[PDB]
Amino acid sequence: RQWKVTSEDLILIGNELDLACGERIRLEKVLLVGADNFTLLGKPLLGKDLVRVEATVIEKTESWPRIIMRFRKRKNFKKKRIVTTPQTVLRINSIEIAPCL
Amino acid sequence: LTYFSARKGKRKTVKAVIDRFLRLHCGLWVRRKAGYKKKLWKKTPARKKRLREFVFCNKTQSKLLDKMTTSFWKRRNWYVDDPYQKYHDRTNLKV
Amino acid sequence: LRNRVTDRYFRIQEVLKHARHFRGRKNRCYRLAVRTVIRAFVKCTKARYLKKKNMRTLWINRITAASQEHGLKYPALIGNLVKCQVELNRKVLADLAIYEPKTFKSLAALASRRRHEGFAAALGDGKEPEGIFSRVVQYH
Amino acid sequence: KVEGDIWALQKDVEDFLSPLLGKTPVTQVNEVTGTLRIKGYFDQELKAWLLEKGF
Amino acid sequence: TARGTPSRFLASVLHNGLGRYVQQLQRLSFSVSRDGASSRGAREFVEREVIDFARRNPGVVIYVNSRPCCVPRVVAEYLNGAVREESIHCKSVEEISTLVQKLADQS
Amino acid sequence: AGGQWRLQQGLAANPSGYGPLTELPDWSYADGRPAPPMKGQLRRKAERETFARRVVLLSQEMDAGLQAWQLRQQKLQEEQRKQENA
Amino acid sequence: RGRIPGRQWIGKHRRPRFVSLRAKQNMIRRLEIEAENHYWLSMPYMTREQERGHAAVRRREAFEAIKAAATSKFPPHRFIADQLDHLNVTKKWS
Amino acid sequence: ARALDLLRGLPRVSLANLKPNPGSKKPERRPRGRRRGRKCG
Amino acid sequence: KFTRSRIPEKVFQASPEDHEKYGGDPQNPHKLHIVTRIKSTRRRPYWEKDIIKMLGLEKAHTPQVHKNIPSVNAKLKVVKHLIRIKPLKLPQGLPAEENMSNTCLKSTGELVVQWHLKPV
RNA sequence: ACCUCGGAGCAGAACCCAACCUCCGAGCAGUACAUGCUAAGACUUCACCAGUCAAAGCGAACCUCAAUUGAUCCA
RNA sequence: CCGAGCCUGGUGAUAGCUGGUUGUCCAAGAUAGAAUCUUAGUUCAACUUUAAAUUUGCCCACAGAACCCUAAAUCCCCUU
RNA sequence: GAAAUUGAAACCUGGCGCAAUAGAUAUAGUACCGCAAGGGAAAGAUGAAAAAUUAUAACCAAGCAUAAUAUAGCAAGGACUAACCCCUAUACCUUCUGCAUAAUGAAUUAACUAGAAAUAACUUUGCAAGGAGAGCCAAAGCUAAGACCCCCGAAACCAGACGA
Ligand SMILES: [Mg+2]
Ligand SMILES: [Mg+2]
Ligand SMILES: [Mg+2]
Ligand SMILES: [Mg+2]
Ligand SMILES: [Mg+2]
Ligand SMILES: [Mg+2]
Ligand SMILES: [Mg+2]
Ligand SMILES: [Mg+2]
Ligand SMILES: [Mg+2]
Ligand SMILES: [Mg+2]
Ligand SMILES: [Mg+2]
Ligand SMILES: [Mg+2]
Ligand SMILES: [Mg+2]
Ligand SMILES: [Mg+2]
Ligand SMILES: [Mg+2]
Ligand SMILES: [Mg+2]
Ligand SMILES: [Mg+2]
Ligand SMILES: [Mg+2]
Ligand SMILES: [Mg+2]
Repeated sequence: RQWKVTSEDLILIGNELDLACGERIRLEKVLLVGADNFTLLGKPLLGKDLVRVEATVIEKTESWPRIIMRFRKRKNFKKKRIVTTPQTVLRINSIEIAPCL
Repeated sequence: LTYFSARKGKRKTVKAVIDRFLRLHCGLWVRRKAGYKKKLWKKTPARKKRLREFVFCNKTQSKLLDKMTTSFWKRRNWYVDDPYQKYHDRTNLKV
Repeated sequence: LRNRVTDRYFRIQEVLKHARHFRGRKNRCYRLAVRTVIRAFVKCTKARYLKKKNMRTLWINRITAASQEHGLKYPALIGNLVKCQVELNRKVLADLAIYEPKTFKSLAALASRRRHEGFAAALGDGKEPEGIFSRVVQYH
Repeated sequence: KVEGDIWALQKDVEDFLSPLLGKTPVTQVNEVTGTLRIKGYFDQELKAWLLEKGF
Repeated sequence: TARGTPSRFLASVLHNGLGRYVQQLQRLSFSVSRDGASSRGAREFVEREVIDFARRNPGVVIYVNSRPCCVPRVVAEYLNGAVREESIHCKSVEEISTLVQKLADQS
Repeated sequence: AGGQWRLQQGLAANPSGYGPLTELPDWSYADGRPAPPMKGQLRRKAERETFARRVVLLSQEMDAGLQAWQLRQQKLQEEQRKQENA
Repeated sequence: RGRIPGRQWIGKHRRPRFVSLRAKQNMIRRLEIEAENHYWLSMPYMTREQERGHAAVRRREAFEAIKAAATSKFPPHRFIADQLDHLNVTKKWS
Repeated sequence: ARALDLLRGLPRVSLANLKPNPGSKKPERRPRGRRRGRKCG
Repeated sequence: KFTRSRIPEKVFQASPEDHEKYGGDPQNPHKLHIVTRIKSTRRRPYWEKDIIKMLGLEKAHTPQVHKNIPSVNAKLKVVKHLIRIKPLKLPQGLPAEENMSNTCLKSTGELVVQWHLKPV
């Protein structure tokens, strides 16, 4: 799934990546990056050497308890279940672009 | 059928099936075909011999009367001058 | 009596604990809440698909709006985008119009140019130089 | 009443009964009780096998 | 339920991403006992992994009471002071290791 | 939208099916090291692998069936020569 | 005004449903690709008596694998390890 | 034996360390709940 | 009443007009049919739903391969109206053992042996 | 008005198929007296009860019709 | 509160009929009909379920399945 | 539904029985109802000391006050800066081919209220051409354990009492 992001901004994902807390990661896929007076759109994405999007993993929760109830009428069909999906909080530390173009 | 009696609290076998059927220890039950003593004059020879011959029973109705009977009637009995001795046991039965 | 439940007090309190915000005699009594607590939980489940459909269609209205401000419509818009090979979903496409209309103007200008390229292709399918932006990238 | 290493015994009878059936036996063992459980009647074969070995 | 439960906008504690990362778990207070069959998971966890857990995380501080308790508990407070207690009653060592690990991970 | 256009060039109607939008790695270490494969990518490769092993099995069996007939026909033409020679 | 007798979709008289060009365009697409199908599954590769006995080996060995899977049915193996690990619930410090 | 040398290291047996063979005493199933309770079979 | 419909074999005889349309040369015919399901299994007779399950196409949008032979032809003929059919053709020869993992399908029915995942 | 059984259409083409649906019938008769005894293998009025066909052998010569009917106890 | 009183006892009468039948979680799963003082029910069949033994099951290819009085199909069937 | 036949071993002071809607109906056959036979209840709770009314024991069912009302709709969900305002949503159980149904039951709260078991099988032991603490079963069976089978309701029939 997509996200609009910048630097110094938080972001959440609904799964675990198997990354220890505090580690940095370089993201490969970017659809576009844009500055105050121009924009760099891809076909579909931009090149690897063009950008370097670095982000740190800071925090990992079990999701708040999401309750589900499946019910049907006048037939005694009912059930309960509570899920706590894993979540991870990333932050894009900084973004930079290369002179190659 | 009369699961617990009143004087001893045990199953009670009705003497109906005793007079009608006979047991082999393998779990089989035989019987004389009905209508073998009535209106023989009109029946063809092939019919009356089919009535005179014994016949086994399905597993269900055999199981039904097996629920009725008690363990005393299911034991092994070694009778003398009994032609059913060759048939109480079973031979060459696979699955 | 030999065996009696002692924690009946607690197994109902957890039900009413979730149903405190209900109105009327529902939050106070038990059986009134049992009818509504499971119904409220059932409506919570399938409301996600409504959250998907509502927020999805809402983004369509937003991008349809910003396109009309620039002089285009949404069906022609995304057609030029996917034709020009930009896989931007309706979230960012809408959100881009919120904060940088100058960028969305470039997206609309990019989209409108592909329409004229497509209409030029409608006149002559081949036998011509293809559109500069209509050119595609071949992966293998 | 298998006593000691049942895995050595069940491996022996497996290799012994393998060529008769054409397939390796898939039998079951219980080292707690020290018992075996083999499909098919092979008692006359197992009796002669245990006697010639001297059990 | 969303409406019955409170909510919040997403935010981190003092922007731990840009600068040096700090393990935002401050303290762990284990409540085990010399008896009670339910404490087998916690005690064996104290034997093997709590040692390595401390070597892995020098920042976090750990305390163990080791008093009579019918049910073992584990208490964990963070830098903000938000106390969060979870029950480790009748749990395996593998589950407790993953449980203490995610507690170290979360804020 | 655009599914009919994507399959015109040969691309997936849904871009999430295959292509660079999903098959590339979605994250890597900041030091430039390669991240492990994703679970979706692993099962997709295993699906295509069994798919490829299946197609090779399907093709060679048909070739074995075709030649096995012609080897039988050469045997058929052989025994007919044997008949007239006898 | 404008009611109908009984149910809207059954009986001697029901609501007369009519067609739209959308549904027309949808169904012609389904049968025209079926005409593309009709072309392709014609012109077979092999003859009946050509493909007679080429795959009997696989279908035989595959069924024998199902036979071995069916015969392989027993209770699991029991151990003294998993039996006496229950004793360790009372492991306690000196 | 390999059986006895485990017990000497393993703890002492008592009522708390006692358990039957799994598969012998299957659990009783009473008609109380959603599954059986409605009509009880 | 409704029953299994026998189809005349004359319908499945490509004319020269059909040959020029789909580009399928009659000589050198392809070997394998890429099959995919579009129409639902529901609201179909018991013989139509179990056959497609016997073919293994309970899942929709799942390309699955079958042979081009008269025996299997009878199967997906009676349930031809539940699926798409597309022939198999490849320029890069059969998949070699070294390139078993780096395969990839295409919307045009192609099956490339090599997939290095970047453009020209 | 009907309650059991047989034949024809509905049910055209392996089998089965109901309607207080449309028609025709039966509750016998005739000829032998090996119309005697046994026995392989199968069908079966959608269960069972029943109803059916029968090689061969012993012993002998040198059955037709379609329904044409009735269990158990008891006498 | 007499088509035959009221009280106790037999009596927790019986009722193919209605009423209702308490904790959590998962899987499979509506199916021809025959007989019945029988059609509001029951027994069997069939279907469904559990734990198993064995191997074929299903789709089905040429051939094959009525004279009487021109249908879609059907039965069987090695291969696949 | 037998019998002939066979033949058992203790001191009583204990309870894996209950704690006021339970346990005898019982604080008592008392109140009360019925001319009569007969039917038939409900409840109490301090503290060592009440010749200490001391004394937060304070917090908890339904019901109310403290603290009424705000366009619109199964009373909520998604949510939202914001309760409402927006989009979505035809109560529960029984019954039925099929129910929001305008079919049944339910004002609400607390307590009480409804699947008991045998052969025959199956799982786990034990021993084994033997098994079982006479008796019983047996062509690998036998012995032991396991899990398996609800409540409420009629018009009535009979016997003996009590009443003009
Ligand atoms: Mg959608
Ligand atoms: Mg109407
Ligand atoms: Mg039959
Ligand atoms: Mg003869
Ligand atoms: Mg009166
Ligand atoms: Mg009753
Ligand atoms: Mg299911
Ligand atoms: Mg076959
Ligand atoms: Mg009392
Ligand atoms: Mg209150
Ligand atoms: Mg509204
Ligand atoms: Mg409705
Ligand atoms: Mg209920
Ligand atoms: Mg009705
Ligand atoms: Mg109502
Ligand atoms: Mg009613
Ligand atoms: Mg009465
Ligand atoms: Mg009477
Ligand atoms: Mg007077």
